[PDB]
Amino acid sequence: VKTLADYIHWRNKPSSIPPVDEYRPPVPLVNYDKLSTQFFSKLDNDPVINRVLRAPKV
Amino acid sequence: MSLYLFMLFLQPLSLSFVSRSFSKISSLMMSFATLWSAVYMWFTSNGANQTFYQVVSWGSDWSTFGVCYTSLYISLLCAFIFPICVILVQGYRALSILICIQTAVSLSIVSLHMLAFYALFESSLLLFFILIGRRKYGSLSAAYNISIYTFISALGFLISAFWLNWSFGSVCALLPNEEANSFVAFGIFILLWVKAPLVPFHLWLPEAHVYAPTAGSVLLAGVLLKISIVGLHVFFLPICASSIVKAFPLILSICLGSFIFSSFSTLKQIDLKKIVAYSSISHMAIVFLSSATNSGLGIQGAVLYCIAHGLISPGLFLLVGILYKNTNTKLVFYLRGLSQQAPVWWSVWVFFMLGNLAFPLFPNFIAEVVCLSALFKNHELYAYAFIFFSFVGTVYSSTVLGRLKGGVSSQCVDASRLDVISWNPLVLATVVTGIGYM
Amino acid sequence: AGAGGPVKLSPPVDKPLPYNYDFWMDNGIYPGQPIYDGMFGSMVGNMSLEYMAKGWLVLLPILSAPFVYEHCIADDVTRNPFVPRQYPSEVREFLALFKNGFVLNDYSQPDYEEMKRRQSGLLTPIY
Amino acid sequence: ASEAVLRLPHKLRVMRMYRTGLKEIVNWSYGRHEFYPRANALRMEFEANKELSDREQIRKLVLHGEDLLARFRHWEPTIRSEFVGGTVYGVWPQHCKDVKFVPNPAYIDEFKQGDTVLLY
Amino acid sequence: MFLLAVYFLFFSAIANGFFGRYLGVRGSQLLGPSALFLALLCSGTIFYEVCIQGCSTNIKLFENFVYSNELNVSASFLYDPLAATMTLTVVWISCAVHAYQNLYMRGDGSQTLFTSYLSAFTGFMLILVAGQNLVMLFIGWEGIGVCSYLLIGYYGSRVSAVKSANKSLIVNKISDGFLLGSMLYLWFYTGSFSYCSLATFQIPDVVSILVLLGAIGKSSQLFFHVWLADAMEGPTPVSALIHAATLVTAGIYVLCKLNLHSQSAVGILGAATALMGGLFGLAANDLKRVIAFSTCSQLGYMMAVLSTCDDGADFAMGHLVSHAGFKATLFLSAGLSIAKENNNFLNRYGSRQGSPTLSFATTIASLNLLGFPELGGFYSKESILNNAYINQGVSIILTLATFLTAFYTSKVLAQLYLFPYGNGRQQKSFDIDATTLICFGLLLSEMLLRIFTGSSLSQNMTTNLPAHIKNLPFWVALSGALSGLATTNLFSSNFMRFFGNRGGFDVFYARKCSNVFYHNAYVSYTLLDRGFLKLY
Amino acid sequence: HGLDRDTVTERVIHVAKHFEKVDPNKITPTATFEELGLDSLDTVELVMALEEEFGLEIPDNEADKITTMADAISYVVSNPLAK
Amino acid sequence: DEPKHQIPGNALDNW
Amino acid sequence: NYASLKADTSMDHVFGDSTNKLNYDFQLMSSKEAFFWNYTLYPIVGFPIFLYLYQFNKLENFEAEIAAAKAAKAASE
Ligand SMILES: CCCCCCCCCCCCCCCCCC(=O)OC[C@H](COP(=O)([O-])OCC(O)COP(=O)([O-])OC[C@@H](COC(=O)CCCCCCCCCCCCCCCCC)OC(=O)CCCCCCCCCCCCCCCCC)OC(=O)CCCCCCCCCCCCCCCCC
Ligand SMILES: CCCCCCCCCCCCCCCCCC(=O)O[C@@H](COC(=O)CCCCCCCCCCCCCCC)COP(=O)(O)OCC[N+](C)(C)C
Ligand SMILES: CCCCCCCCCCCCCCCCCC(=O)O[C@@H](COC(=O)CCCCCCCCCCCCCCC)COP(=O)(O)OCC[N+](C)(C)C
Ligand SMILES: CCCCCCCCCCCCCCCCCCCC(=O)O[C@H](COC(=O)CCCCCCCCCCCCCC)COP(=O)(O)OCCN
Ligand SMILES: CCCCCCCCCCCCCCCCCCCC(=O)O[C@H](COC(=O)CCCCCCCCCCCCCC)COP(=O)(O)OCCN
Ligand SMILES: CCCCCCCCCCCCCCCCCCCC(=O)O[C@H](COC(=O)CCCCCCCCCCCCCC)COP(=O)(O)OCCN
Ligand SMILES: CCCCCCCCCCCC(=O)SCCNC(=O)CCNC(=O)[C@H](O)C(C)(C)COP(=O)(O)O
Repeated sequence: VKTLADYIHWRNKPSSIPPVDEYRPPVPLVNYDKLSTQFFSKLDNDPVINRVLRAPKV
Repeated sequence: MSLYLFMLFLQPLSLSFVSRSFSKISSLMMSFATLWSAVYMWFTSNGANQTFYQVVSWGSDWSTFGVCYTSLYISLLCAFIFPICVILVQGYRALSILICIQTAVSLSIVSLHMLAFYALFESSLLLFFILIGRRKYGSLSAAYNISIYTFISALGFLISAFWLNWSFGSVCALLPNEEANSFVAFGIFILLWVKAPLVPFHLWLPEAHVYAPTAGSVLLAGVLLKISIVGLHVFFLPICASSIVKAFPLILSICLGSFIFSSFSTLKQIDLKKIVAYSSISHMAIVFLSSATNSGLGIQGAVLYCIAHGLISPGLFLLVGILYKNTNTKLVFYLRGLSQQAPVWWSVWVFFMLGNLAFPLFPNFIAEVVCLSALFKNHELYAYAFIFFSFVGTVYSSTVLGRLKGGVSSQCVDASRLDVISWNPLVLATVVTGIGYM
Repeated sequence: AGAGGPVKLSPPVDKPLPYNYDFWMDNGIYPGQPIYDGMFGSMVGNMSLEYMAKGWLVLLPILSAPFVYEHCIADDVTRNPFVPRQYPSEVREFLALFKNGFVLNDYSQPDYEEMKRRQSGLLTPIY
Repeated sequence: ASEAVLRLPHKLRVMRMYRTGLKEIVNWSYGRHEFYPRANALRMEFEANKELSDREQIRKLVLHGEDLLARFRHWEPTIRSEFVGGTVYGVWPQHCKDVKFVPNPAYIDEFKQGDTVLLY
Repeated sequence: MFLLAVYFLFFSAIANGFFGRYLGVRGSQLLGPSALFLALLCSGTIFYEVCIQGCSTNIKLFENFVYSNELNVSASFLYDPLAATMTLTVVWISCAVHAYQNLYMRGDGSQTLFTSYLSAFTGFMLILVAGQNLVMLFIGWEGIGVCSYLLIGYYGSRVSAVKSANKSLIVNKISDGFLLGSMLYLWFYTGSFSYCSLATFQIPDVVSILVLLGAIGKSSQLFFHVWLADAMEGPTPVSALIHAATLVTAGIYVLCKLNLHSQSAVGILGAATALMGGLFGLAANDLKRVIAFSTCSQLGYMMAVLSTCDDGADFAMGHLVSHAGFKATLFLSAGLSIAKENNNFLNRYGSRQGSPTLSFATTIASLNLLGFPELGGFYSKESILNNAYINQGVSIILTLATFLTAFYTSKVLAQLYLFPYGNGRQQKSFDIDATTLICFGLLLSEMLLRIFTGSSLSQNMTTNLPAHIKNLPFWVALSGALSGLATTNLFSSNFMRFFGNRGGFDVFYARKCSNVFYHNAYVSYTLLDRGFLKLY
Repeated sequence: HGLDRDTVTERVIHVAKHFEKVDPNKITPTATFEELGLDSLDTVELVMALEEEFGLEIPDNEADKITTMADAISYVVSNPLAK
Repeated sequence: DEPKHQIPGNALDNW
Repeated sequence: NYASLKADTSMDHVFGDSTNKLNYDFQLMSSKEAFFWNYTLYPIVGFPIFLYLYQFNKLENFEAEIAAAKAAKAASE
């Protein structure tokens, strides 16, 4: 059965598709940026850190 | 009153007989004469006449004109703000359209007959379609929006006026009539719902303001939005109070929702004119709610806040127009370094933006205090809701100011002598109202 | 030299802009910043929200331990080794009126129950 | 480690790790006196594994040192004031010339200044 | 005579900021300090007349400032003992800051506008303090808020400064909104805005919460302290005024003027803010940041003392007035150190030949902060700590905050002077004029006078405490100072990092609150007005 | 201030002398670090010492490209903030 | 050149 | 006409290159997360509303209990 529903221009698909390539603003570079998600970690008491920071006589 | 009405009828008349080269000078002199006549009307208005200061009739119920507290303030505001619009507009066609719009609006405020009110306010329908849809700088979409919204709301108001004229036999405000009908109340209300932008019927306003000339935007925000409060105080609350009390939870929901959604929408705006337009929509909600409470504190507060908006919004729209003339841009992203490049424009912009945020030395503060007091008189939660959400206005205004304030700019874009002359009356009026001469 | 220092200018946009580019604040100087720092991009100290929450979870109990004892575990009689300051009857009656007063905790007084109910007053105005 | 660091060759990666570790030593120190022993300790830490040739062990060392340098990033980097990230960077930026100033703005076609309504 | 001070400050503001083209840089270097000196003479007269001789005066400028139906308020000034004391302190600090700005801001393009903003800022503070009704206080509250927005963001080409100003403005908007709600509650159920008729023995909890929420904004307490640390972007004279007197003190002043606070809340919030601020200041490496966290801690002490006893209001105001002098001195000295060294980091400071006056003023201000016995800071802080013993929870936290305060203060003093030179071998110099010496003379004079004249009437009244309990604050301060000199490690790297990130309040706001705010705005606009309801 | 080549050269030479391995006579205004005897780790330390000497901050990409005495002097001379 | 609305579909298919 | 799209590399040596770009995708919060945070934050914002509702409920319940007891006492007696 033909109905208005068939010929109404329903908004089911985007008329305009945004350009894929997008501008990313320049930012100062942080060499090491991995986020720390663990409050208690073995890294804090690492042997390297103890020798480099905790141990040297000051 | 008679002098004011005569000057109003003379201003459109004068254009027909001018030289076509003296048009701007004659129009400015006529605008100042209309302002002086409004001052005379204020002088001849005795406070002893508590109900209506002056009523004049010229042979029929339609030609019944009169001034009350709301009418007096709005008429003085229109006469004060029209000279600025006149100087900002160039060309006989533009002058003719503007002068006809002003005459129709100023006659509507003082009208005391619903049918005459409709006849005068809606006469300026094609003129706005033509003005907002001008050849190069106008948008047909905005013109269609404003025109259709106005026609539908005013037609509903007209149907309600026809029923009141049939049932009571008269539609003049001076004759005391009361109605409990909800269809008639809704008919009168829908006009107020659309004219004073209230969500979801506010879409027409921003489009019209953005694509209108600076004179048009100044007139629209300054006084066209206020015409709703005259209709409420003069043509709705006297007859349809019962329906406003019956629907108060719904009225409050729609007004608060308008205030919230408009504030949130203002945050996504990148055009200065759209920012000012959405600020106006947010500000209209408090006025509408305060008047709907049907209390002394609310009616006075709503009128006062309306005057404060009618003094602060034209200033922002004028500064935005001046900036656009200097730079041909309204995008906040392109405009930077305005503090260093335009110290004089920037000072006035910051002052007006502070006024828009309802700071104490501005009329907005006193007006807001009174309106909030009226809401608190109704319920404490009503006041709290409005007070809390006011921070959203701060966020958008602060972000805009910060983006405009600093950066790198290679263009000196500052106001000329003409631009300072145009805002000086608005600055002085803002200061005077701020110090308490409301 | 406070004035006249060299600055780097942000490069002009050269690619299609993202829809939500309004989240970036750029005045024309090279280091642009988000509207709110930490909303996106590099996080200060490389600490995520999860790390901060775990810290607050470790800290909160230690900070709350002093307050919970006196407020909840302790009682008016046992909180302090003395009674509240003693006043003449005329002064005491007026002072007892204040909800935020310090004379309402006098257990020795024969009006203790009324004073205690006064202290735990109404949440909101009844009218 | 960020993508830019990862793309770098082995030699440049280790040079970067040493540089960053020295900067982080500076940031976490309370005075210049602390820096010297800590910097010597960092030098010895890198020198100890410099002669390793096993690629797998080298990768493990690099990855671990990168995780350590990521966790121990300071909230407040010690940056000179005049450089990006500094207090006096941008305070009063030097104005470039070639500024476009319009002289006598209100006197250019003074009578006809305003907006016009053009019609068809 | 009482009006004169406000007149002098507003005149100096209008002159420097509207007629600076005529006056010149030198003209502002004259009119500013001259006006502030005249205002100091007036404030001294006011202090003697009101505080010492118990003569409160009311000056009504005009009536019917707001006259809508029943609601009626007038512009009136009541100089009560609290107003006189605060007026004096504010004007003394502002006069010193104006003298300081003559040399500090010479290298700044708008010295006329800076001086204008400083004088308008001082005028609005005096309006807030001296107002007789709640509306006048609101006028002052907003005026200081706007002046802070215009002063923190003075460097417009720095995105950090503009963001810091936006942050201040938004936080202060939320606080003044809660205040407006509380003022509406108080007007509705008491009939007036004047503090005389405002008195209510029993107030519903809602009004108390609204008052507290309003106060915690200006007096940066927990959850509302984000703006204070950021406010370091502004020039050093601004930081001295805001932190020492104009902004942080307003919240305490409001709480003390109208005693609607609840004991349970103020004590916990204060003690928490004291501890958190001290912990945040431990991690901080910027000189100006550490002094800001110290301000937060001291504010926590003042808020906490209100809960302890009836005299808590007097003790709080006494601490507030004692704190303004030393804290102002700390900021002005920090600014001079930064200017002389071109450095903001504690690591690069060290022993270097300088002016005796500045080094002494820094030492004495630090000692007052630390709690050194027989000093103005000591008496005002012991009055709080000794009287807080009754509240076991508040006392323990406040003692821990005293320890942390001593540790960071001693560490800062060691780093700035005792430590060897840490900056580079480059030519740096800032020569100090006689105006700066006058400014430090004024601050030292305030510090000395405070010892002789005292801060509260009940300052030396006996607190019936065992000797061991009365003298414990001293032992805790000494222990912290000794631990700070040794520059020992107190916390693990996980906690040091946590404290450096200030508890992650701002990371929470950015990730969750800001994202929710902009999603609500996206739904409100993109999805609805410009999506569903927009024609093709 | 645009610092002259002669001053920059003398100070870079002064800084380079501090390495124990380097012979005080091999360091010349135009000498590679390899000939001087510096390793990769040594080059990082030298660049950092240059950072202390002229009170500047060298971006890491440029610092990587510094490997000879000549290019360092050129870079410092080019920089307008070098002190 | 000015920004213009994207037309869905190919030219010849629409025609 | 339009501004130049060519950048200035004069200060690239002094202040670093512009090669490094932002990692943000420029997209907003997920719908599921937003629903939770809106329905969590908004109640916190409306703290007075809940206080008023609580007190009003307590008052009405007390009044109803009083009336019930009054009725009971007025029936037998
Ligand atoms: C006794 C002693 C003597 C003392 C004097 C006292 C005498 C009293 C009155 C005598 C004054 C003369 C009357 C003027 C007649 C001609 C006016 C005219 O043509 O207008 C444009 C004309 C400008 O001519 P133009 O620039 O040379 O070019 C026009 C070309 O012909 C064509 O140009 P175009 O093709 O490019 O068209 C462009 C068009 C853009 O296109 C449009 O916008 C079309 C829009 C349609 C109409 C607009 C709808 C809204 C109008 C609202 C009414 C305005 C007043 C608002 C007050 C509310 C009233 C309820 O823009 C315009 O034309 C102007 C825009 C605004 C003007 C519209 C107002 C005119 C309404 C009707 C005019 C009367 C004609 C009657 C014809 C008589 C025989 C043929 O005149 C004007 O200066 C502006 C209009 C002045 C309006 C006053 C006229 C009264 C109308 C109000 C109605 C109230 C009832 C009447 C009672 C009046 C008192 C008793
Ligand atoms: C580009 C600008 C360059 C030029 C700058 C201009 C400088 C302007 C100077 C600022 C003016 C400050 C004065 C504020 C008081 C306003 C004066 C006033 O309104 O006159 C009053 C008289 O009152 C006075 O004169 C006040 C004394 C003014 C000076 C006294 C001390 C000056 C210190 C300033 C502090 C004022 C705080 C007031 C805050 C509201 C009118 O008396 P009434 O008959 O009662 O009027 C009715 C009241 N109502 C307005 C509400 C309708
Ligand atoms: C209450 C009784 C007396 C009232 C006196 C109030 C004190 C003086 C008020 C003077 C007029 C009030 C508002 C002036 C216009 C607002 C603009 C402004 O204040 O500053 C302008 C420019 O300032 C002016 O030219 C006029 C200022 C003259 C005096 C201003 C004193 C401080 C303003 C008081 C705040 C108004 C209170 C409103 C709310 C209570 C913009 O400055 P910036 O955005 O910071 O940029 C400047 C460039 N730079 C980056 C280098 C900083
Ligand atoms: C017993 C009856 C039972 C119910 C039956 C209802 C059946 C239909 C009722 C609808 C009546 C509403 C009339 C408005 C129709 C919408 C506007 C037409 C859409 C449109 O395309 O207009 C274009 C611009 O309009 C615009 O830009 C306007 C935008 C939308 C206007 C918003 C409508 C006003 C507010 C709506 C309600 C407000 C309160 C309601 C009480 C101009 O198109 P074109 O000139 O290029 O022509 C070329 C042909 N396509
Ligand atoms: C769903 C939320 C409602 C949206 C409105 C929100 C706020 C609007 C309030 C406006 C204030 C005054 C308007 C008076 C009533 C309008 C709407 C009130 C709510 C309503 O619809 O009540 C209905 C009665 O109203 C009526 O019978 C008339 C309804 C309006 C008619 C619609 C179009 C009329 C246009 C006529 C043009 C002029 C005609 C003049 C002859 C049914 O409520 P109920 O009492 O039956 O309760 C039975 C439920 N269990
Ligand atoms: C002394 C008085 C108290 C002062 C402050 C006390 C604050 C205590 C509240 C934190 C303690 C309970 C935290 C909830 C348990 C969560 C445990 C792990 C957290 C987690 O896994 O997800 C996080 C949720 O954020 C969150 O955890 C946010 C929940 C916080 C509730 C709101 C309370 C206000 C917090 C203000 C300061 C707290 C800062 C740190 C929370 C990060 O989520 P994600 O971004 O990684 O998700 C990915 C984006 N798709
Ligand atoms: C604040 C806390 C401080 C943070 C400390 C964290 C730092 C982690 C320390 C541990 C990291 C390592 O060991 S990373 C060391 C990884 N080991 C290797 O790469 C072995 C192969 N060696 C080579 O390729 C070259 O010798 C080379 C080394 C490149 C030099 O080149 P030159 O021959 O030309 O000098």
